[PDB]
Amino acid sequence: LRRNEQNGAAAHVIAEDVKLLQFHVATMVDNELPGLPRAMQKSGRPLK
Amino acid sequence: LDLAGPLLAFLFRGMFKNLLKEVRIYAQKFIDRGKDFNLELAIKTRIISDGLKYSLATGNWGDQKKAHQARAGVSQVLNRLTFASTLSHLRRLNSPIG
Amino acid sequence: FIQMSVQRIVEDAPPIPPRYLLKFEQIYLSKPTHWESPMMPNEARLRNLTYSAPLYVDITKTVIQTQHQKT
DNA sequence: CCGTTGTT
DNA sequence: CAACGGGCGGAACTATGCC
RNA sequence: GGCAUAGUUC
Repeated sequence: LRRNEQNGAAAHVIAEDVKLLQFHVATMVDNELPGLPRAMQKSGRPLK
Repeated sequence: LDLAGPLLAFLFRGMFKNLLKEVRIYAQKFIDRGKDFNLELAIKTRIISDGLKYSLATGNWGDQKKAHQARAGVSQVLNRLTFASTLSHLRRLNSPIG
Repeated sequence: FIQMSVQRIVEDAPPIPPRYLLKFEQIYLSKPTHWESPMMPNEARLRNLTYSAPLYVDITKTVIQTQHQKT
């Protein structure tokens, strides 16, 4: 996101990346929100 | 009562469907070029072999990627403490109620 | 299961400018063997192997016919 | 099953 | 009145598959 | 080393 905001984006890549970073941080805090992608890493096991 | 016949047949339907999907994908990719097409190279036996072996080995009746809703508790490891234990294990039922 | 269900599952599967078409005809099953040769159950237990048999199928290739046996 | 919050 | 969310026993002992 | 599943004792 730093690189995109430095080199200039297409006004929607920035928004999608912001949403993705928000999802990653939220799932790091709690990985049980209702109606979420439910991030996994490997073998299909959800994180902790 | 779902015995070995129905269980393995239900398990095998999905693996044969996946094998058909993979050979279809390979055929289309190799045919868009228009060069030629081969049969042996188009078939992944590892699908069927590993799928059946994994489902019997772990007990999670389903594909490995979707072992979340897969019903665990089928395919237990045979009890061998006594002959009566072996027989009563081989003749056993199960109610999927929680 | 081995006698009927696998054959029915193979049969009921739908078949998949030049055109190519495939249609699986029938299956086969040899007695269990080991590839490095029949493999006895006790040997399968001792060597941590799997007691299994190979499943073959007849597949026919057509272009718009050619038969492939024991796939 | 039953405490919150929304909608009406 | 309807939808949503959290809550649901205590210990202990083996085994097997997989990352 | 850890995750999961199964069985068993009280």
